[PDB]
Amino acid sequence: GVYTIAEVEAMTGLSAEVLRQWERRYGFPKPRRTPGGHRLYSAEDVEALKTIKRWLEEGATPKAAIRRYLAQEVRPEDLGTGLLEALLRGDLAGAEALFRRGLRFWGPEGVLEHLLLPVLREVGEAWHRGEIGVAEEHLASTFLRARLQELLDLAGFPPGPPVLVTTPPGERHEIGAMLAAYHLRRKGVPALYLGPDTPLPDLRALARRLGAGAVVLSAVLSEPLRALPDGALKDLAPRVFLGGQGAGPEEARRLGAEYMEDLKGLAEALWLPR
Ligand code: B12
Ligand SMILES: [Cl-]
Ligand SMILES: [Cl-]
Repeated sequence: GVYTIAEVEAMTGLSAEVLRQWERRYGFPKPRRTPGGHRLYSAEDVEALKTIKRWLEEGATPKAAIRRYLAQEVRPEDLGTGLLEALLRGDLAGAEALFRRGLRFWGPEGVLEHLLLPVLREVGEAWHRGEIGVAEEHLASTFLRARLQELLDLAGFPPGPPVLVTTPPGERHEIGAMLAAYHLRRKGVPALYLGPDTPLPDLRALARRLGAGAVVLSAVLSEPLRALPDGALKDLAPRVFLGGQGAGPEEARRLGAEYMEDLKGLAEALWLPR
């Protein structure tokens, strides 16, 4: 069930003014609205506000108290599990807080390996078991993809012609592409992550537009590659690389791309001027 703002004020001791200020300033709580525009708070929120009210009475300040409810109590080893639960619940303010706390323990590489990728993989494993719908999966993936972009920037951006990283059309698995994008930046290659499922005409256009010297594709499934016409990856970039479990030398040769098994060889090839 849910409650009106007048009811929450009586149950918590917090004024309506303060409740609205917190929502505007710290993103919590985040009630839905009636047709009239009136706020409706969940029971979980009310119990959360009672907790926060108690901490304030014990000497805490509003922002820190709210931060403590969203993230700050969770121990480092459980940041991964904590972030996953927040995303499937639709709590993005909580998820952002957990992500921030993660950056307090780890550098960019650490957050990638211990938060983002394990959670994104857990989201997928959950969907495959049918425990979540597509809307939940989309909401979580979009969150994690945006954070990944932020991690890439934290790793620094090398000069030189950019390298576009994505997945073949129809390929929704992007953890390999994400991993490649970061590895390239760490190894000094100006990689730009585009996200998955980039149509070939749009990709060819963007490469010409940005003056990219290379394009990297990650294939987990072998089927989206079999669907592509012969030499469909020929005229995308000066050099076009293909990798992942769903790719091999033969299929790469018939698509007009160069096969790479590991990321180490990929970076070493991108260092070349050709
Ligand atoms: C997460 C996930 C998803 C997520 C994707 C999340 C995301 N945004 O990426 C979601 C939920 C969207 C998903 C959907 C589907 N999935 Co899925 N998914 C998985 C899961 C759990 C993990 C996949 C993964 O992340 N692999 C990790 C890969 C990407 O990276 P890595 O191995 O660590 O990569 C290494 C190397 O390969 C290298 N590498 C990788 N890329 C590159 C690139 C280059 C250039 C180089 C050099 C190297 C390189 O880098 C790493 C070095 O260590 C697997 C099951 C499993 N446990 O494997 C199923 C799985 C991969 N999916 C599968 C399928 C079939 C699908 C669907 C297409 C169909 C379906 N319903 O089952 C749907 C698509 C729905 C749609 N049309 O929208 C099947 C694949 C079967 C097959 N034919 O091989 C699996 C195996 C599940 C199963 N049925 O058993 N999936
Ligand atoms: Cl209201
Ligand atoms: Cl502050």
